[PDB]
Parts: sequence; structure tokens; C-alpha cells
Amino acid sequence: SLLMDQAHDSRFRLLKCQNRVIKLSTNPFKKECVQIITAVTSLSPLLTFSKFCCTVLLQIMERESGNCPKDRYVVCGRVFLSLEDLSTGKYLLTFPKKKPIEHMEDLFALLAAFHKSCFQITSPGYALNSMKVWLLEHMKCEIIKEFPEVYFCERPGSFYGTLFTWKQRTPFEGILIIYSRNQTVMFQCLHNLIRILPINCFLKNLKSGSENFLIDNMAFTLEKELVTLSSLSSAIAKHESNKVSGALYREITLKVAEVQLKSDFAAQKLSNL
Amino acid sequence: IISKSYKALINLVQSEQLVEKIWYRVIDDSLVVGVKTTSSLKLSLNDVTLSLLMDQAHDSRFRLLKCQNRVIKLSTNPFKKECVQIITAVTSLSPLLTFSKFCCTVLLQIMERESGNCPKDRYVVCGRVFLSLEDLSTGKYLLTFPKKKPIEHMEDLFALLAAFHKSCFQITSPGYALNSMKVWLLEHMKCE
Amino acid sequence: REVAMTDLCPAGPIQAVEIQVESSSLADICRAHHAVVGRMQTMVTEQATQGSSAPDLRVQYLRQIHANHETLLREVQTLRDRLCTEDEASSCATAQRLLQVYRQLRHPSLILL
Amino acid sequence: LNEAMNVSCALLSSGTGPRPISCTTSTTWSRLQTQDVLMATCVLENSSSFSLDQGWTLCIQVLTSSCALDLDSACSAITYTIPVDQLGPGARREVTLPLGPGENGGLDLPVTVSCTLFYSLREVVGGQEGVCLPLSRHTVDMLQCLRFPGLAPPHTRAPSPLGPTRDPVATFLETCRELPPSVASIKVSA
Amino acid sequence: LNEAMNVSCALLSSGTGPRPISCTTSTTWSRLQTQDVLMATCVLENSSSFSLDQGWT
Repeated sequence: SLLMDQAHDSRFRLLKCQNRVIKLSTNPFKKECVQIITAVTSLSPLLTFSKFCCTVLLQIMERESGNCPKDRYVVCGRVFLSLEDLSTGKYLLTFPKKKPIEHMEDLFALLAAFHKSCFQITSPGYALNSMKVWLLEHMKCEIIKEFPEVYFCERPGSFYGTLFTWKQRTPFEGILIIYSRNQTVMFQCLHNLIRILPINCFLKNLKSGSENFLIDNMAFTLEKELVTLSSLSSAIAKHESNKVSGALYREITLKVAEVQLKSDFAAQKLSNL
Repeated sequence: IISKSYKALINLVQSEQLVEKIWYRVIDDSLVVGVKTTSSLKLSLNDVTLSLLMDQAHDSRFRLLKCQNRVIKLSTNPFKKECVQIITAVTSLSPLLTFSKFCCTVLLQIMERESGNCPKDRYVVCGRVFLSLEDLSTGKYLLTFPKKKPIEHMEDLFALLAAFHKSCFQITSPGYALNSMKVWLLEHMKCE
Repeated sequence: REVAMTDLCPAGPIQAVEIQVESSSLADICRAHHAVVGRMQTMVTEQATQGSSAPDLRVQYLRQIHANHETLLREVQTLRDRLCTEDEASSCATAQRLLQVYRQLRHPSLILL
Repeated sequence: LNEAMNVSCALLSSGTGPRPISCTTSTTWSRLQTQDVLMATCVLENSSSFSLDQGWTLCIQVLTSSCALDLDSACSAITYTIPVDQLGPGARREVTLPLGPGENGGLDLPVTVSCTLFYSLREVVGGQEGVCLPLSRHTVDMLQCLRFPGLAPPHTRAPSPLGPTRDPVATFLETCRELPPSVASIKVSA
Repeated sequence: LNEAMNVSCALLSSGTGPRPISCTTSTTWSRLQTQDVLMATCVLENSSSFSLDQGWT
């Protein structure tokens, strides 16, 4: 989150920030991955004194613990920005010419500021490689060396400055992520992509994760629930040898409920798609 | 008989071309539509608006659809001499490219102000705009920056005066004169 | 509503209050189940340290519940093993069946007495 | 700083019902053009005398759904940071910030609102750092999102919403490429 | 079309009471983020029998 300096802004209005997390694997081909958090916000309301200062506050909250015990706030430095600073570049990414991305904060400011849309692709009765041609010859991509899972399209048409990614898991099926500067371009892109693919290549949008992963999640949740209920019955069954303590029944039903909420979570994720 | 009765409907409610002609451009993620008037329509006396109306045949569902209207006066070689009033509307695209395609209709509305009878609302349907993704993919309606500098369809210029955010400043020097402005504009800003 | 069950408790069923939720959308059931269960967790953990505990039967019906749970458990584990191998029909009938298991499990879930 | 410490002492200690500072959260249904949207009134109240002067702020953060998922979605959370303007004794202000389905029906629902305070001295004068006091963790259930249109008080002819048809991106995908009620129940001892 | 022509004719006629179709508006106040906003509700009410089926907007 982002806090403005009160002494500057006598007038109180709001402030916003959208948090996008970005996982990028670095040379998976352990092997260092990179998780980085990023917020995003409007400039022009802040620059109304030509200069502003913002503190940067990074909260961490636990899920496992329902006690709200752990709020490890952090204060991660302080940003100052003035209109002289912008007048001379110094911070800007402005397209053409600052193409050869060799300061990865440039890549990440893209992946954060750009609308994101995920799509699963399936070709059941045809192996699938024509994506890599649509990418490497049609769109004229540049691979970022540091992160070879990301492709920046340089084709100087209307979709200038759009980023993909492409995980080709099980080479029938694949998954493609589109970072774009509006939604008109994202439709202009999907149209061109559908045009290249085979006739049987079935696209699908993804809101909330890959079908295989959400099935694994649903499986895991059911497995833990059923194991825990077998544990309830085994607690009864050893008490059959020893009429039951309702206290034990309550104690076990609590943990069963605590797992059921997860199975119901996985179930809604699966049952919307 | 159906035709006959369309024409009968039309004539029942109701000659001089109140409007020249229609044009549309796409800027980035906005659609701007504009229409160039004629002498008969005097914006001194008549507030005019414009609207875009989607064909419900495509839109199985109903969102609203919003449009902001600017008037743009430009004087033509004041340095009689023709003014040019055009009237323009701006809206989001991406809500309307659900079906790869769409066909709006353009309605110029007019309300007089002096007469408190609310008398004279001369609606006028000025053309009909089609777009599709197949068209934009070949450009043809886009306005795309640089290299596409030398603006030789004047509609493209009226699009940027319609789509872009406008602010007007008065400058008052109490103690010098003011001839720096054209220099700032031409040398520091390198204006054509 | 109230639903008393004598074959579960030895003497006093209780004329227990059941809560049902019905909808077109299964997803909204997942949600309103999540919500009701969460609030019954709240109630049980709030009432404990004050409330007493009923005695159970120990017999017949907890074991039936074990068996009808274990069949589903072993079946889902087999389904997990099939999803690990990744032979054919990658995942279509698998999700529909996992949701059939879910539906089967959920309807008498967690009778708290 | 003295004021800040008396306030912090008031807040953290005295494990009672009425705190000096509070932040009640409601939920509400509003119309945006034609849509229904969910709203969160956050109401900050000061029942004590402590006029929390400059260098206090109010940090709200709204997490939609807390679970680890592979593909990384565009909005884990949203954050607001209104500066508080001395706030004054006995006063209260109200902040409506919407949560609503920002996608076509795109709304996972354990959405949680949390309110926090934050004090920094570096603002007034330094010598830096700061302190984050947690005020409320509110949650929004699905029992809150119900509105019961039929049983409603007014009984007035409202059009039925019928949320958007599968996705406007779904429509795109169809064009470009061309049952019992589910139930769940629980029983519990009277 | 017939329904259309009947509606059309009813609206231009003077019924002495404008009640084929009516539309009230009404001003209120809401709250957005920090600022009070001013909203106009536009209610469309059908009094007469005529159904506005597809084609009206």
C-alpha cells in the first residue's frame, strides 16, 4: 500500500493500489524462481504539488491461524518524485527505442501495469507446436534472456508492446498468458491467434487457475476430509473397545469442519469452470 | 404493405440537410464519432447532442452505453471566411467488441432553449456505423502514433481534438510583453 | 427446521435443528456451505468451555458412516493415482466424478450434537 | 508523540468492549448505472478525547480469496490510504468503497476487509520508521451478499438481474471458433 | 409494427394525461470512496397495455 505525506496534502482524498504478484521461473530449463509483489496507481492526482513523497507499507497476514495473531507490518523505504525528475526521463519507460529490456525492473513494470488475461489451449487430436510459429514468425517476438518464458512482440503494428507467456505442459495442452495495454488489443490478439490455430484447437479462458491444478486441489481436499473422517471413526472404534465422550466428537468435528471449508473452496473453484 | 407502413410511420411524425456527413475513428481503446454540420444549424441557438445506439439483434443482453459530447469550432484561414463546427462523441470500445462486430446508429438530437414550450426536437439519424475486428486488424480506421505524423485526412485531426483531455489557460504578464509563446511552441516544443 | 433422530443418540435425540440450503448453482452451495459451516465452527468453539456433551451409541452407525466414507476415500485415491499416470481422457469425467463424490459427502455433513 | 502514546495505550490495553477508537464495517447493495454492486461502508469512530493529529493514516486492505493458486491472478487485494485530519474527539467519518464483481460475475467470496492505523513521526519531524496498529478484521460471508428480492419490504417491480451471459470473452470464443437443484444441509442438537 | 404504430400514435396524441409510457427521474445522494456523489434515478413505468417488445431503445 502507499501512504502520501499529510504535511504536503492539506486536502484529504483517497488513494488506491492494485497488488499484482508475479512468479517468473528463471532458467528452469533449486533453480531460482522469482516472486515479486507490485502495486499500481494513478499519477496525476499526486503530482498536484509537482513533487510527492510516499511511504511503502508491506503487510503480511497468516491464513492457517484464525486468531489474527501475526501482523508483521514492514516499512520498505520511501519514494520521492518531482516533475523535474520526469522532465528529464530518469524513471520513465516510454516505448519505442527503450526496447532491449536489460533492467528487469522494466519487464516487471510491464507485467504489473498491463491488463492480464490467461487462456488454456487444447488440441486433443493433434500435437501442438504451431503456437511457437505464431509467436516466433507472425508476432515477431523478442525473448528476454534473463527470463526465457516471456515473449515481447515487436511487430510494429497496432499490437506494439504486448507480452505473452507459454507453458507447454503435455504438448497437446498448453497455457498462454496475455499482458496487454487495453482490452481492444487483447481481442485483436485473440482473433489473430484463433486464425492461425487448427480447426480443432479448443481455446478456453481461465479465471482462477488451470483445470489440472484445480482438480489436484479438489482431490487433495477430499482426500484430507475423508482421512480426517476415517480418523473420527477410528477414534470411535478404539472407544468401542473401551457411551462415547461427546467432548471427543466435538473436538474431531471441529477439525473435520476446518478441512471441509477447504474442500468446499476447491469445489466452488472447480464447479464454476 | 410493410414498406408502405414504414414510410407511413416515418412521415406521420414529420428536407434541408442539417448535417453533412459522418466519420469515425479508433484512438487506442476509445471510439470517437463525429459529424460535420451545415449553415442551417446554429449552435448559438440550439444545444445539440449525439448518441450511439447498438443493434439489440447482437446484444442479447443489456448494458448501458455512454457517450460524452464535444463541440469543436475551428476558424479556417482567418489570417465570409468559413468557421467549421463539428460535433463529436466518445465512448469505450471494449464493451462493444463482444461479438467481434457491431452496428451502431447515430442519432443527432437537438433542443431549443428560448421557447419554453419544449417545441422543436428535430431528431436526425445520420448514418450508421459498422465495425469489426477484421477491419481494425488491417488498420484502416485506427489512428496510431508515430510515423503516422502527416495528417492528411482532417477527420484524424478532429479525432484527437475529440478524444483528448482539454484544459484552457489564460496567461497574464503584468510586467513584460509576450512574444515568447510562439518561440516556446515552435523551438522548445517543435510544433508544426 | 427441526429434525429429531433417535437411531443416532441413545435416549434423547434432541429434536435437533437442521439447516438446509437449496439453489440452481452448485458453486453457490459450496459458498453458503463454507459460510454456514464457518459459523457453526464459531458457535461450537464459542459454546465450548460452557456447554456439556451428549453421550453416543458407540455402535452400528458410526461404523456404517466409516464404511460409506472409506469407499469414497479409496475411490478418490484411485482417481488421484489415475491423474498422476496421465494415460488418456486427461480430465473431464474426473472432475464430474469428484463433484459426484463431493455431492455424496456433503448432504449429511457434520451433525454436531 | 505523547498524544500517540496515550492513544496507543488506550487502544492496545483495556481488553474491554468499548475501545476509544473503532471501525464498524457494514455492507450494502447499490446500483451502478444498471448493475448491482457490493459496497463496504467503513465507519471510523473516536469515542475518546484523543484528536489524532497529523501523521495518522488509515490503511484498508481487501483480500478477495486467500489460497495458493498456480496461475497468479490480477488482484490479490486492493488497498486504500486516507490521511486522517486530526479526526477530532467524538467525531466519525465514513468511507464507501466498493468490492463488486469486477469481471463478468467474477466474484470469489470470502472477501475480507481489514482496517489499520499507521503513525509515522518522520512526517512531523524525524531525527525513518513507523507503527502499524491493527483495528478490525471484518469478513463478508455470502450470508451478507444475499438480498432476498421477493421477501423484501417494498415488494416493488424490479427487473431480475440475470448476471452476464457466460463471459463477454466467452461470447468472443464461441463466435471466433464457430438439472436438479444442488442442496447441502447440516443438523445440530437443539 | 402495428404495436409500434399504436404506441407512436398514443404518445403524440394528447391524452390530456401522458400515460401510455411515463418516466420519472429523482435526485439522491450516494457515497464513493470519499466524496458524496449526486445520482439521478430514471424510472421507466408502463401504464397502458401496449408491450414494448424488441425494437425499442
